[PDB]
Amino acid sequence: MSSLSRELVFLILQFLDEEKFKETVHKLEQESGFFFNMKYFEEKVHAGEWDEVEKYLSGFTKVDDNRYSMKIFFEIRKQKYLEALDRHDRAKAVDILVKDLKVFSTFNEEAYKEITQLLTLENFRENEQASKYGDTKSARSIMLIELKKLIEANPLFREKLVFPTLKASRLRTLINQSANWQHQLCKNPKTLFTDHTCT
Amino acid sequence: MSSLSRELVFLILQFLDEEKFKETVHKLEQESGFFFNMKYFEEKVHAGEWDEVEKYLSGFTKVDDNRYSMKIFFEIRKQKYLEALDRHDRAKAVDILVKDLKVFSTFNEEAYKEITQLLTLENFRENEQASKYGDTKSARSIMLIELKKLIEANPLFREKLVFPTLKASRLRTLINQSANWQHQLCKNPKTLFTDHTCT
Amino acid sequence: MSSLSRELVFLILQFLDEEKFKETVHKLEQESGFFFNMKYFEEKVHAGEWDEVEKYLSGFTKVDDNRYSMKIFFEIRKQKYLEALDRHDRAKAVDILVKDLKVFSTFNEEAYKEITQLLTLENFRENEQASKYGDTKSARSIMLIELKKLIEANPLFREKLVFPTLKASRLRTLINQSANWQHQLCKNPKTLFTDHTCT
Amino acid sequence: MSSLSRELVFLILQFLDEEKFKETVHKLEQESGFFFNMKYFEEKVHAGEWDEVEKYLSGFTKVDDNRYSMKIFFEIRKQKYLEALDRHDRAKAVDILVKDLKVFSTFNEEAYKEITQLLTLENFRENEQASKYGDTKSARSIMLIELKKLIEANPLFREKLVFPTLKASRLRTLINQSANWQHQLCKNPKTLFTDHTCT
Ligand SMILES: [Zn+2]
Ligand SMILES: [Zn+2]
Ligand SMILES: [Zn+2]
Ligand SMILES: [Zn+2]
Repeated sequence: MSSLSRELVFLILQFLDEEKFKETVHKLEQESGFFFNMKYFEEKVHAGEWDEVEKYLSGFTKVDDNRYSMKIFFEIRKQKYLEALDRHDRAKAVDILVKDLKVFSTFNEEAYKEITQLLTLENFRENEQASKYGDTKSARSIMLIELKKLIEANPLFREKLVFPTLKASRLRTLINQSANWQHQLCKNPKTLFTDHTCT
Repeated sequence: MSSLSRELVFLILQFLDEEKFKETVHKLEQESGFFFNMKYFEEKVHAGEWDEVEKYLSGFTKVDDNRYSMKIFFEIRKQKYLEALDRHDRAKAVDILVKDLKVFSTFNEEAYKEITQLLTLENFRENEQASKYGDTKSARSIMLIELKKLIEANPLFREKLVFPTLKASRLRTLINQSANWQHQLCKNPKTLFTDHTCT
Repeated sequence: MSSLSRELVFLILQFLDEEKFKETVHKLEQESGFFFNMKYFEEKVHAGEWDEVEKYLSGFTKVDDNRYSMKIFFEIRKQKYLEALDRHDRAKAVDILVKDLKVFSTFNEEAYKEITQLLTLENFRENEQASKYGDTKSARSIMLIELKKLIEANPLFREKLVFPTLKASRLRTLINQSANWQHQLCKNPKTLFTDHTCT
Repeated sequence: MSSLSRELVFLILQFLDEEKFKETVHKLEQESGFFFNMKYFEEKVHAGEWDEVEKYLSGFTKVDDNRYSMKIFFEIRKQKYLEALDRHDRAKAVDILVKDLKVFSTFNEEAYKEITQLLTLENFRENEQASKYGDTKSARSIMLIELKKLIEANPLFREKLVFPTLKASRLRTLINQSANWQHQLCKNPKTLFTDHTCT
């Protein structure tokens, strides 16, 4: 992709936001990977929308890309696990443990064991290391603080956290400039689909 | 929204497709509601991606908007129900029946009863009216044929089924026209974010 | 089985009751089929122990033995079904409907349909015929009244509802009589396993 | 209970067996606790009827009565757990782990952890200590061999493993002796419920 084409994506991101095509905005952010929307990410973490959180992240990094990315996915999936335990859904917890968390076992065998053993407690706060889990809301906020620091320090997000400053409706402005150009060819002085003409 | 702004969405739809931002394309189709992609819809129906099918439809119509829309959602949810029965998941079938299909009971009480009673059969092909359900693949294709006819006849889709014919990369062309205009102001004759200048 | 052997079972039923071998009592009642314990049956119905209720009944009658027996099992399984609905366990309800209640469909097609359709209600008291279901406790008591009348009128229970009047510990008394007989052979005048002897 | 009354139970156990009241036999064995039927226990272990196995055992010992009893229940519940894993029912396995196996954690913390961690394997034979689990049939037979040795060495089963040798139908014989005694009072020389008389 050209630098031109990349900039055009940013102009479109701005346009879509101004037109309040909100889901389209975040899909384009994700598929192009040119811009990671922190506020959007924070929103989804607070709402516990873990599926969308990972889907969004997937446009920017894989779990094993580097150590920051690994800890990011580990923290998210671990919170997902603990929340399952908290609602007494041990069936879901084990599912999460095997499908989402097992990839981390290689990197730290004994931590995975420690986390596995939480399954068998009446309340996993009986483990002193997990006695710090307060409620869902507070534990998400605490974790989010850590997630932000990991993302901001993650080299794969290096130039993707600040939106280019531009004047409002920059795309619309360029379009109007093209219309003026189309007219600056016409003697004797419609649509965007085909050029404007005069006799 | 202006006719200008609407046309700009179409230019963006073309650009996104050319850049192979496929999910963004269909999200913009859905959120703007300006264009319904039949081929995309066919693909998702054949794949049995019922959640995405309804989500996509939701940008164009509600279940109770008119009779065509009602039959469209009824046919989709009924196929979803029958497929649940076919894999012997009666728990899921009842869920579908109560959550997705019950809204249709008012409009036809006895058909809903008929469909409900399929739950109790060893094989719902024991009902002669449903003896026509062959396998999943063939039943999806048959239904799709009907879905297309309902959509094409649905007044809410009237001008949304044919993409405007335009030359490739129309957005990119307008952008280049703006660049030429920015230069047609410069004595003595960079970026898209701010205007190009010469001394 | 002889009339002797049958009477011996009754003597054993009395002994087991006196020794408070309560589960053994009801197992012997069931396996021999000589006596149906109404009070025990009432207890299990009030407690909603449907599995044991049917197991106990199974020693005395099959579901299709006659019309009384059929209505007895129908009423029990229908209550089991309604209770599942009441606790919002539609998965269990459908299971009951297909496994336990379907055998009754042949005998009354439209009643089974009526009962099936209760699945789809938010509250099955929306059906006027089932608007009479109050709470679990009261509905069990009402049904029990009907179950008793069906059992008492059921020809297969004809001579099995009243325990033979006998003096307490009749078995123990006969045993002591045998011991006296064993001694009424001994010059010159231990265990039950072998005869008592004197030199 | 007298030694008389205890012997009478054995006479009844014999009678019930001779009359093929099989479930009553094992219920009386269990409730009286006077005799533990090894062959019956073997049968139920081979059939994997774990609920009935524990119910039967419950008449003779509690899990924490002594070390033999503890190992007996541990081995049974562990096999139940492994079988759940084998059929890929991790939901059931966790249930067993928390409800049935947790009581053993106090006595051996690290073995319980080891067993817990089997949940997360694709195949729990990946653990070298559990690489010995062959198939269900063979693992039940192996375990049964150990269960027998534990039961035979368990002081609570000391005099409960061998049935008293007696002649067939000993109860029936004593009954006939009582009938003869009832007649050895009659000038001038029916039922078991009341004494036999002549004018
Ligand atoms: Zn012009
Ligand atoms: Zn210039
Ligand atoms: Zn004597
Ligand atoms: Zn006599």
